[PDB]
Amino acid sequence: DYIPDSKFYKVEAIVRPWRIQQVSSALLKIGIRGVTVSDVRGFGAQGGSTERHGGSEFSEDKFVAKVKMEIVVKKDQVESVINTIIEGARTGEIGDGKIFVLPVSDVIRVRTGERGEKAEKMTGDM
Amino acid sequence: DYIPDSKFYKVEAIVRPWRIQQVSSALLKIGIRGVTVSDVRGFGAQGGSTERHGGSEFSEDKFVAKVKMEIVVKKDQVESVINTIIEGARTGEIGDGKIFVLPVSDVIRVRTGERGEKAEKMTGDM
Amino acid sequence: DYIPDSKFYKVEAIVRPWRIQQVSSALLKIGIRGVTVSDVRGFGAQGGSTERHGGSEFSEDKFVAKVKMEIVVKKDQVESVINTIIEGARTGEIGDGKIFVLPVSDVIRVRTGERGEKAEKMTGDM
Amino acid sequence: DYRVEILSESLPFIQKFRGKTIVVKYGGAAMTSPELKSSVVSDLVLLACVGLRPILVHGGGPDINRYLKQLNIPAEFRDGLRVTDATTMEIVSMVLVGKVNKNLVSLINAAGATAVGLSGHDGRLLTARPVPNSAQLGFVGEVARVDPSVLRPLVDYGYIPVIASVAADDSGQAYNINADTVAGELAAALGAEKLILLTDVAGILENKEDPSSLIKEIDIKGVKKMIEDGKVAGGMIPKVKCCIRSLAQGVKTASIIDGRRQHSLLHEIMSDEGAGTMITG
Amino acid sequence: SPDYRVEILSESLPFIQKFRGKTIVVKYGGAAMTSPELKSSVVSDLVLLACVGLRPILVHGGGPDINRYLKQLNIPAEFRDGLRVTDATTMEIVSMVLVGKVNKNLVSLINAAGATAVGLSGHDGRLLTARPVPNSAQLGFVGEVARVDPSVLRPLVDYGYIPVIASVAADDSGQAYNINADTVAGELAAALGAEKLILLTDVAGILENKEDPSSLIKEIDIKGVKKMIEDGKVAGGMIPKVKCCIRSLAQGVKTASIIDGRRQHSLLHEIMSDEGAGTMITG
Amino acid sequence: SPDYRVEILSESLPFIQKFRGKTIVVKYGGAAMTSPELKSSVVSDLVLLACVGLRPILVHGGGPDINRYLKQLNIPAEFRDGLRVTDATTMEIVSMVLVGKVNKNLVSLINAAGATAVGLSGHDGRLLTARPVPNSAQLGFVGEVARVDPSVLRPLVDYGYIPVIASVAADDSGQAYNINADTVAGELAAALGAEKLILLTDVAGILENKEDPSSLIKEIDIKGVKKMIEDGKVAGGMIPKVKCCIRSLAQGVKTASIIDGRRQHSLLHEIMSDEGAGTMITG
Amino acid sequence: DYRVEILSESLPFIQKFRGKTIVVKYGGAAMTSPELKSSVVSDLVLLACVGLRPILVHGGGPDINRYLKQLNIPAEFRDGLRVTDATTMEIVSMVLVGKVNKNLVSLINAAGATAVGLSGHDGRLLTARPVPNSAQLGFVGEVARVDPSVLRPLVDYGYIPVIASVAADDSGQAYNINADTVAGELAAALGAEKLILLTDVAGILENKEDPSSLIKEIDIKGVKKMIEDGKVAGGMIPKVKCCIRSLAQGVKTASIIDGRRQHSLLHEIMSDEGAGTMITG
Ligand SMILES: Nc1ncnc2c1ncn2[C@@H]1O[C@H](COP(=O)(O)OP(=O)(O)OP(=O)(O)O)[C@@H](O)[C@H]1O
Ligand SMILES: Nc1ncnc2c1ncn2[C@@H]1O[C@H](COP(=O)(O)OP(=O)(O)OP(=O)(O)O)[C@@H](O)[C@H]1O
Ligand SMILES: Nc1ncnc2c1ncn2[C@@H]1O[C@H](COP(=O)(O)OP(=O)(O)OP(=O)(O)O)[C@@H](O)[C@H]1O
Ligand SMILES: Nc1ncnc2c1ncn2[C@@H]1O[C@H](COP(=O)(O)OP(=O)(O)O)[C@@H](O)[C@H]1O
Ligand SMILES: Nc1ncnc2c1ncn2[C@@H]1O[C@H](COP(=O)(O)OP(=O)(O)O)[C@@H](O)[C@H]1O
Ligand SMILES: Nc1ncnc2c1ncn2[C@@H]1O[C@H](COP(=O)(O)OP(=O)(O)O)[C@@H](O)[C@H]1O
Ligand SMILES: Nc1ncnc2c1ncn2[C@@H]1O[C@H](COP(=O)(O)OP(=O)(O)O)[C@@H](O)[C@H]1O
Ligand SMILES: CC(=O)N[C@@H](CCC(=O)O)C(=O)O
Ligand SMILES: CC(=O)N[C@@H](CCC(=O)O)C(=O)O
Ligand SMILES: CC(=O)N[C@@H](CCC(=O)O)C(=O)O
Ligand SMILES: CC(=O)N[C@@H](CCC(=O)O)C(=O)O
Ligand SMILES: NC(=[NH2+])NCCC[C@H](N)C(=O)O
Ligand SMILES: NC(=[NH2+])NCCC[C@H](N)C(=O)O
Ligand SMILES: NC(=[NH2+])NCCC[C@H](N)C(=O)O
Ligand SMILES: NC(=[NH2+])NCCC[C@H](N)C(=O)O
Ligand SMILES: [Mg+2]
Ligand SMILES: [Mg+2]
Ligand SMILES: [Mg+2]
Ligand SMILES: [Mg+2]
Ligand SMILES: [Mg+2]
Repeated sequence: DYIPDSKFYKVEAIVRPWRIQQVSSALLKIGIRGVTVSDVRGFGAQGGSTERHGGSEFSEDKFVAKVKMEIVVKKDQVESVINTIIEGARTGEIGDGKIFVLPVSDVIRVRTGERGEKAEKMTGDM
Repeated sequence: DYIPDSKFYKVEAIVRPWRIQQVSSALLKIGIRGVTVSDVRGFGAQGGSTERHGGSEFSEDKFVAKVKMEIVVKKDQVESVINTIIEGARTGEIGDGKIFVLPVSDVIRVRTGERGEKAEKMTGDM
Repeated sequence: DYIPDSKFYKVEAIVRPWRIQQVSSALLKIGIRGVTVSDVRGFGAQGGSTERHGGSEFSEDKFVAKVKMEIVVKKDQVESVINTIIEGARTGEIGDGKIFVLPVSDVIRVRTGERGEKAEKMTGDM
Repeated sequence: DYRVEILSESLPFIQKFRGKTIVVKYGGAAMTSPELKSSVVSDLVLLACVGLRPILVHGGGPDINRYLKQLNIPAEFRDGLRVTDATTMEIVSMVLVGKVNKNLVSLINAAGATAVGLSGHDGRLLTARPVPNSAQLGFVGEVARVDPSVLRPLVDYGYIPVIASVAADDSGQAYNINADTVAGELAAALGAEKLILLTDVAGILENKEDPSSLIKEIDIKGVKKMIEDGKVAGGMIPKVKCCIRSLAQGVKTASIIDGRRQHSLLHEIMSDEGAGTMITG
Repeated sequence: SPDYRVEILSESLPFIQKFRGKTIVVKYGGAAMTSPELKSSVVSDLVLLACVGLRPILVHGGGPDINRYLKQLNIPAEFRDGLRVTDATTMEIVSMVLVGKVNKNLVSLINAAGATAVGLSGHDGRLLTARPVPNSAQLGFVGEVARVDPSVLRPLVDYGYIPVIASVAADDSGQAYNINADTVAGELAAALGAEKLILLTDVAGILENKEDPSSLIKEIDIKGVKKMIEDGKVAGGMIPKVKCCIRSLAQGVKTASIIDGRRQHSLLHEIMSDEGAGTMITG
Repeated sequence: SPDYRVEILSESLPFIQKFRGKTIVVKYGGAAMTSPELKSSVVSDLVLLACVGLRPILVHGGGPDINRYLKQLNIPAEFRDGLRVTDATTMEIVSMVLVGKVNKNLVSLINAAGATAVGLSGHDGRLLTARPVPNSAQLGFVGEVARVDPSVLRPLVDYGYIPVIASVAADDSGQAYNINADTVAGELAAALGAEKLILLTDVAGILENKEDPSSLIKEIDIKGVKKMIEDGKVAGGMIPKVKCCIRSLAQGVKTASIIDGRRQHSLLHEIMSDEGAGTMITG
Repeated sequence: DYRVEILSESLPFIQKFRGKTIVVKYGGAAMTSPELKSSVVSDLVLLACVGLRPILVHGGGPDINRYLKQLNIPAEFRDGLRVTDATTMEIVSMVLVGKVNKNLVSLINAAGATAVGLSGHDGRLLTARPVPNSAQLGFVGEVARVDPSVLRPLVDYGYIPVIASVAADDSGQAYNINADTVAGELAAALGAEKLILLTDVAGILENKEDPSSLIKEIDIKGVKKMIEDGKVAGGMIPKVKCCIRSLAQGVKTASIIDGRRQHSLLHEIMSDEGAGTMITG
């Protein structure tokens, strides 16, 4: 089990910007219907590694454009989200992305006021 | 109680962009004096539902502009934040927003180095 | 210990935009090699306090440009990150920033599929 | 010399919405009366000259009905919406675009401004999709998307847009769209300050009967309760729903006003009282 | 074979680059719009010219479309030297058919063909200002072109929209006039300093003999066409057609052609080959 | 009644659209600035003209404001044919009063009225280059306009700022000169190809008789005003006032008016009505 | 021919800050001396011609004092700030804007460049609010906001801005603002590379007495400690505080330099040593 135990988790994926459409499409296929994205900058500088973006080289300190995906789901569907993101986003090149999993204590739909499981459920996911 | 127990929680609200001023104003009124917002894109596609933005229709996979609000507070004031956001942001239409609640283990003010409760407290909240 | 106990934590720092290069450089020096930043707006309105940005005054409700830094690390290196950010970002003026610490249940590298400690480790941090 | 001291007093009212977009739906008794018609035109032109950015959206029911009965294919309406087969659709587009649209454009051109008349087809301004009751209604459309691109340079050149409420789906089939709907969704697309609907009543009434119970100002939550409680009915329900729909999308105010009143448009914008009901977001 | 088709595409290169960036006014005559397949074929040719680097402006007519509605509504129709006698009732109908049916039909077809069109009448942006003809007592609300203001077309073309022009307009007092679509196309070509004016109609071109479709005159000058009018060889709707070529050529338009809109891809045959596809008039 | 007031607003339409987009140079005379209420009333009229689609440029004077400071500082004052005799000490004081008091007062009033102004002297952006007058030995540092460079005004007007112009400038060597505010307003109107020059002062307009405020000449031509100067009917500060109309009209400015700045909304009465509010001079 | 080999050697110094904005506050002994005055003007013009984007901000105390005593309303100062009632305010604006500002602008115009002189009123460049000690000081202001909009096209056209330190609040009341404050806050608004203050001392001294203990370079944390320890005092405390204030807002460097030195501005920018104290962010 995920060590801080919780009813919900947020899957936070920082990936290449041009892969967002494909990952979103694939997530939709397995019933993931709530997704948030935003433009970010980052670096993930392992060892001496050099990353390519816009035909240019980026080492250590130098920032590279990325997109952050945020998906909030029940504990049980967390693995499917991670795997779906990996398949959709992976190129095999340095700089493919990092995923984080964070505990979420509650979910609330603004329109209705539904809390918890009812708020997380989208009426078309199987 | 919120299941992962914590001294602080982050209230994360993804809402319509044109409602930010009103929610911020209302939060200020009940003593919420620290707020972070950023521009995001998202979809929340329930069932066959269609969402309206810019006079246009958005179904499933198609991204819609939103704003993400982040408010970090003590456990006890979490309910007041959620409720204040809902009242300020709700229109009654599809796409009104989702709120998430996440545990926060610590808060630190950069200027002073104050940790925990002292760092969370803003000298004008009653 | 950080009250919600976890193998990893996300250090989330909202600071002045012109300090990002210096904080990033200093973090790189102590072996912090994974960093995400994004443009945000915020207010931190203590008491009657007035904040200066772009030569102008900002009180309460009025939003000010900031940058959000996100660094995910092992529990033990959390203090070094916080301290390094504070030294790099502090001016001594109102509006220097807030730092939040959140539990992270897992880390995954997209390129390889490495989970947990292997995914968090960057081959050049001592 | 009283004419200029009045002009001077309207200064703060003129300044308030300078550079702001305003979407006006013209129909009803304001259409059928030549005197009211020239007042609307006047008011539009004045607003344009005074620094506002008005857009006129029209319907034109009575004119359509006349030609349909000339052709022995008389009108059929279900809950305020016209049953529109392929033959009716052709006549609808003929009247709305070829008669009404160009009539308004020429009247504006003669009033010392310059208008450009467009349908949803032009510059792909609108794309339609079949309405939920399309099985009964035929080629009646909802707005699937708005592309306001074409309006950008026209407004920059100082032309007044005049919009006819027909459009096509993506395959090229023409659809008949409710003008209130077009006005509301167009306002949402432009991030308009105001949506203004001209109707045949004083505004929104507390009691369906007496016109002295007119509500001046109310919010989304307010009128949504008025629908549920049954205090508002009939043809006024679709109007309010279009107002809510565009308000929810970021339009600041939506007004339902009395088209029967001379210069109602100017009254709505240039006075604190208004000319009907203002609904706020 | 695929190997042969591709080299034929590349053989069109010198023809594509010859009038690159040039304004061409294409008038699509009502008489040519005999089939839905031919309508979408003609807009295909027009769209192709835009994508290939030319600047086509579409003007259209709609005589037979109008005539059909006059029949249905029980209104008598009359023409004199190719111009419709237009009373007040007929004016209204002319405007509704041309702007509300034909214009939006063509705009709609262009939007479905991978381009975007904007449909305008003379009213719109004050593109055209009309004026009554001398013989108003006989013709009624038939107009001449008093002014062209091409201003509204500049931002539309700058944005990549193909304009589609209907031939009704008003005088300065706001009275509506019916202008023959040939006359409009010719004056618009002059206003835009167009390289070419090309008129699609329902015959091979100008015929020496109306009865004989093989008496096609392949090319002719201003002197020659003026003589055909005086000798009576040119009659009916071909008079305004021929007259709009004379007037636009005199105002600096380089060539004018009259061609068969019912022949498949005739617009392309006219521009993209040395033979052309009908009659070319030159100065 | 509210029903009547709104229709009166809409009655101003033809008057609003008549000079839409036209440049109007408005000179606000020192003698007219007799009250704080009248100062903010005049900027109200000026702001109204901008919001309504005209392009007003404000030039101002400040004779009485200067005179008050000369009195306080114990400096003798003298005028000859409406021009201030200006020694070195007086120049400094002229510049400080006109630029530092009056200019910023008006700029400040405009900013508080829902518009934004930018105040400039002839120095700024090299808007004006001065030159000594022939009778320097008598007048001292009194200048004529040698050059106008309107360049700095282009981006300011493009951004929607109302310029407010003070009438001091330097020659090319950097020596400061006092230029009469009428002269400046007239040469600026010529430089901008202005439709109108309108001068607000402390009398009804040009009077046939100085003593009799009912001898208002409602309109007059260049021949007529030249005669009034020669006959001595025009004297004192009215000489440069009348002369700046002659000079600007000769350079293509279409009309010039002299009106009473102390009458409420007189600027509006002059532009937005057939009668006007004083004297109009034409070519 | 030594003049051109020197010119050639200054190339890397000229290239370094090309396109960068530089905010220079002119006052003190650099004002009172005609020789130093023309050197500052020269230096400004050279910087502009060489590709930098300089902005000049001035005060002008001595000139104000002279007219105040001519008018029998002599100066009153509290902790370096002038007590400014309504009468004094009028004289302050008269001198700073009508004498000093236009003097500098004309000198620049005669030096072969072109200047535009502005106060805080012009284009609403500054909005003031009452200073914390306003009860004692009257119409003395802090900068409530900067709107740098008007400077954008002026700099694009190649004009040199020259700024007088008066402005109004939102109601239209004029305020007297400290020129150092205006320079610092203006630098913050423009995201300026540098803030440069001309003073009557060598820079920041380790010991208040001897001018040989001049600190070349120090950071925010460094000088903030120097204030607390009392190593810096008097009129130098407000100066350092304005430097910190703009540094904290993103200005890269802030220099306090010796205005008594010929060509001090050029020395500060065109040499590695500088002309006083550089404070870094
Ligand atoms: N520890 C971290 N904290 C915060 N953000 C991170 C972290 N690690 C990576 N990121 C974000 O993820 C982005 C892309 O992943 P990245 O390539 O850096 O991972 P990596 O561990 O270096 O794997 P790889 O060896 O495939 O490059 C970075 O640019 C950064 O924005
Ligand atoms: N499970 C989720 N994970 C991440 N982001 C989400 C999730 N659900 C919603 N969001 C964000 O919130 C936004 C708006 O809320 P949304 O309308 O999608 O909620 P909903 O559950 O569909 O409720 P409604 O039925 O009122 O539409 C989305 O566009 C998306 O950015
Ligand atoms: N409680 C909070 N929740 C979310 N975001 C916050 C919170 N507090 C501060 N922030 C973000 O951090 C930014 C800058 O820190 P800020 O100056 O507001 O902290 P502060 O507590 O007011 O300390 P100081 O007294 O130094 O100003 C804010 O503009 C806001 O974006
Ligand atoms: N509360 C109400 N206030 C005003 N009108 C109402 C209300 N309830 C029902 N109605 C009816 O709704 C109708 C809406 O006008 P409608 O005829 O649809 O306008 P149009 O013909 O211009 O589209 C009115 O004629 C009115 O009789
Ligand atoms: N010499 C001629 N050559 C060809 N066509 C002619 C000639 N004289 C008259 N016509 C007639 O002119 C018609 C074309 O004009 P018109 O009927 O107005 O069609 P359009 O819609 O193209 O204007 C032809 O169909 C033909 O009947
Ligand atoms: N014929 C005349 N008609 C009107 N005013 C005249 C005439 N001749 C001289 N004047 C004088 O000229 C004055 C206006 O000029 P001036 O005093 O310079 O005021 P301003 O500040 O408007 O320049 C009037 O107040 C009046 O005393
Ligand atoms: N450490 C220090 N270094 C330099 N000057 C100091 C220091 N401490 C105090 N001072 C004093 O602060 C004053 C600051 O100059 P000031 O007269 O305010 O300049 P200005 O008149 O140009 O505003 C100096 O005159 C100096 O005597
Ligand atoms: C569907 C429908 O009723 N469309 C309308 C358009 C006119 C209007 O909205 O005023 C119609 O009468 O046919
Ligand atoms: C005057 C006149 O002949 N108008 C034409 C216009 C249409 C066309 O030319 O095809 C008509 O038929 O009514
Ligand atoms: C030379 C001259 O007369 N200058 C004027 C300028 C001010 C004004 O015209 O009102 C003066 O009074 O000093
Ligand atoms: C408040 C205050 O002292 N303002 C100054 C402005 C001059 C300056 O800053 O140099 C003054 O002397 O009045
Ligand atoms: N209830 C109303 N009709 N209110 C109208 C408000 C009028 C105001 N001048 C505006 O247009 O915003
Ligand atoms: N008889 C003709 N139609 N000749 C057409 C000439 C063809 C040539 N490509 C052109 O447009 O210029
Ligand atoms: N005697 C006069 N002042 N006549 C003024 C004519 C008024 C007219 N509206 C104008 O400015 O052109
Ligand atoms: N302590 C100093 N004054 N240093 C000045 C540094 C000089 C350098 N050329 C610059 O302007 O950035
Ligand atoms: Mg990496
Ligand atoms: Mg949703
Ligand atoms: Mg704060
Ligand atoms: Mg014909
Ligand atoms: Mg005078």
